[PDB]
Amino acid sequence: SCPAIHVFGARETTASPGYGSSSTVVNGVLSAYPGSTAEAINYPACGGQSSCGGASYSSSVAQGIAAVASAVNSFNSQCPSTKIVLVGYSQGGEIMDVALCGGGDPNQGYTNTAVQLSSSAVNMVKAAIFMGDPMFRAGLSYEVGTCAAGGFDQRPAGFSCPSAAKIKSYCDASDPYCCNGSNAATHQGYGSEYGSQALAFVKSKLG
Repeated sequence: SCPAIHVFGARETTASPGYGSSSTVVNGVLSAYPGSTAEAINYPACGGQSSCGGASYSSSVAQGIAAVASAVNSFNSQCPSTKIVLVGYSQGGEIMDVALCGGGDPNQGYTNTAVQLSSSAVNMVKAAIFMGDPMFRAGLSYEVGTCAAGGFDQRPAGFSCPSAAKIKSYCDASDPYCCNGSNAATHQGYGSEYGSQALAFVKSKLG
């Protein structure tokens, strides 16, 4: 059968297969909505290390965007009335960001600027949670956190996401990857810092 709610989680770089740090809000939704089900995005989650298959960051991102698109689009065709939630941490956030918001990822060589999710799938995506997304750029309506600058793959000024109202993207000032800070520790704690906020948001979008 099809569940009423299905969630997709995408892990950070070098994390072992599964959800990695997206687990905190993935698990939050599942336990908030018994009978809901979840799946991990299958993609390299790599930055050239041999442990994760040696793919470069650029190649990992390209493959991840396609992976998100394929898994979400196919699921939606199978379960068209199922509400979808996306959760992505760091690189996992960046691949969902492109897939859902379009605009490509010029720094990583992804040239296609089209939204990659189908129109049907975008409609049934009800909430998207990004944490530590290197495409972060302060000044977008869907962002929260203390970062007032942007990450190494930051969106350009004046960017707009058609699905802005379905998203929350979190990043603080001292983060070296989604912001221009220098405390890596910050990158690793968004789960405990914003998980509860994130869950409330998802809740308000789901009913």
